[PDB]
Amino acid sequence: GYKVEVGKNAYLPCSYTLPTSGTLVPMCWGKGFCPWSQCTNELLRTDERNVTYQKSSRYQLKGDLNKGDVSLIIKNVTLDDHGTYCCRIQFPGLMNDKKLELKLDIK
Repeated sequence: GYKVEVGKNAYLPCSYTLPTSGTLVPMCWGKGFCPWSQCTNELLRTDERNVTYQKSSRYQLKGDLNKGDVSLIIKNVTLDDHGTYCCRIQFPGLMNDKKLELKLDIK
Protein backbone atom coordinates (compact mmCIF):
# COMPACT_ATOMS: atom_id res chain seq x y z
CA GLY A 1 0.00 0.00 0.00
CA TYR A 2 1.03 3.59 -0.73
CA LYS A 3 2.08 5.88 2.12
CA VAL A 4 1.10 9.51 1.75
CA GLU A 5 1.51 11.86 4.70
CA VAL A 6 -1.31 14.05 6.05
CA GLY A 7 -1.62 17.26 4.05
CA LYS A 8 0.16 15.78 1.03
CA ASN A 9 -1.23 14.54 -2.29
CA ALA A 10 -2.17 10.90 -2.93
CA TYR A 11 -1.41 9.18 -6.24
CA LEU A 12 -2.98 5.91 -7.38
CA PRO A 13 -1.87 4.55 -10.78
CA CYS A 14 -4.46 3.01 -13.11
CA SER A 15 -4.34 2.69 -16.89
CA TYR A 16 -5.61 0.59 -19.81
CA THR A 17 -4.31 -0.34 -23.26
CA LEU A 18 -5.88 2.10 -25.73
CA PRO A 19 -6.88 0.68 -29.16
CA THR A 20 -5.79 2.26 -32.48
CA SER A 21 -8.55 4.82 -33.00
CA GLY A 22 -8.54 6.14 -29.43
CA THR A 23 -11.76 4.56 -28.17
CA LEU A 24 -12.23 5.48 -24.51
CA VAL A 25 -13.85 2.98 -22.15
CA PRO A 26 -15.94 4.26 -19.22
CA MET A 27 -14.22 3.85 -15.86
CA CYS A 28 -14.91 4.64 -12.21
CA TRP A 29 -12.94 5.59 -9.11
CA GLY A 30 -14.69 4.41 -5.96
CA LYS A 31 -13.41 4.42 -2.40
CA GLY A 32 -13.87 1.03 -0.75
CA PHE A 33 -13.64 -2.55 -2.00
CA CYS A 34 -14.85 -3.18 -5.54
CA PRO A 35 -18.47 -4.57 -5.36
CA TRP A 36 -20.02 -6.46 -8.26
CA SER A 37 -21.38 -3.77 -10.64
CA GLN A 38 -20.43 -0.07 -10.62
CA CYS A 39 -18.31 1.75 -7.99
CA THR A 40 -19.33 1.47 -4.32
CA ASN A 41 -18.38 5.02 -3.30
CA GLU A 42 -17.79 7.15 -6.38
CA LEU A 43 -15.12 9.85 -6.27
CA LEU A 44 -14.78 10.40 -10.02
CA ARG A 45 -16.05 8.71 -13.17
CA THR A 46 -15.71 8.75 -16.95
CA ASP A 47 -18.16 8.57 -19.83
CA GLU A 48 -16.47 8.43 -23.11
CA ARG A 49 -14.56 11.69 -23.26
CA ASN A 50 -14.23 13.12 -19.72
CA VAL A 51 -16.21 12.94 -16.46
CA THR A 52 -19.90 12.32 -15.72
CA TYR A 53 -19.75 12.25 -11.92
CA GLN A 54 -17.28 14.59 -10.37
CA LYS A 55 -17.42 15.94 -6.86
CA SER A 56 -14.02 16.46 -8.46
CA SER A 57 -11.92 19.22 -6.84
CA ARG A 58 -9.46 17.39 -4.63
CA TYR A 59 -9.81 14.35 -6.88
CA GLN A 60 -8.32 14.53 -10.38
CA LEU A 61 -6.90 12.44 -13.20
CA LYS A 62 -3.44 13.99 -13.43
CA GLY A 63 -2.51 11.82 -16.43
CA ASP A 64 -4.07 12.24 -19.88
CA LEU A 65 -7.25 10.17 -20.16
CA ASN A 66 -7.36 9.97 -23.96
CA LYS A 67 -4.38 7.60 -23.91
CA GLY A 68 -5.60 5.19 -21.24
CA ASP A 69 -4.17 7.02 -18.23
CA VAL A 70 -6.92 7.37 -15.66
CA SER A 71 -4.60 7.53 -12.64
CA LEU A 72 -6.27 9.20 -9.65
CA ILE A 73 -4.77 12.04 -7.62
CA ILE A 74 -6.06 13.35 -4.29
CA LYS A 75 -5.09 16.76 -2.93
CA ASN A 76 -4.36 17.36 0.76
CA VAL A 77 -5.00 13.98 2.37
CA THR A 78 -6.34 13.53 5.88
CA LEU A 79 -6.66 10.15 7.60
CA ASP A 80 -10.17 9.91 6.15
CA ASP A 81 -8.74 9.21 2.69
CA HIS A 82 -7.02 6.05 3.90
CA GLY A 83 -8.38 2.64 2.90
CA THR A 84 -9.07 0.63 -0.24
CA TYR A 85 -9.72 2.27 -3.61
CA CYS A 86 -11.01 1.02 -6.96
CA CYS A 87 -10.33 1.95 -10.56
CA ARG A 88 -12.93 0.07 -12.58
CA ILE A 89 -12.50 -0.10 -16.36
CA GLN A 90 -16.00 -0.78 -17.69
CA PHE A 91 -15.66 -2.67 -20.97
CA PRO A 92 -18.71 -2.91 -23.26
CA GLY A 93 -20.54 -5.96 -21.94
CA LEU A 94 -20.85 -7.77 -18.64
CA MET A 95 -18.20 -9.72 -16.74
CA ASN A 96 -15.30 -7.89 -18.38
CA ASP A 97 -14.42 -4.96 -16.14
CA LYS A 98 -10.79 -4.61 -15.15
CA LYS A 99 -11.17 -4.22 -11.39
CA LEU A 100 -8.19 -2.76 -9.52
CA GLU A 101 -8.11 -2.48 -5.74
CA LEU A 102 -5.46 -0.01 -4.62
CA LYS A 103 -4.68 0.44 -0.94
CA LEU A 104 -3.86 3.79 0.66
CA ASP A 105 -2.34 4.27 4.11
CA ILE A 106 -1.99 7.81 5.41
CA LYS A 107 1.03 8.71 7.53
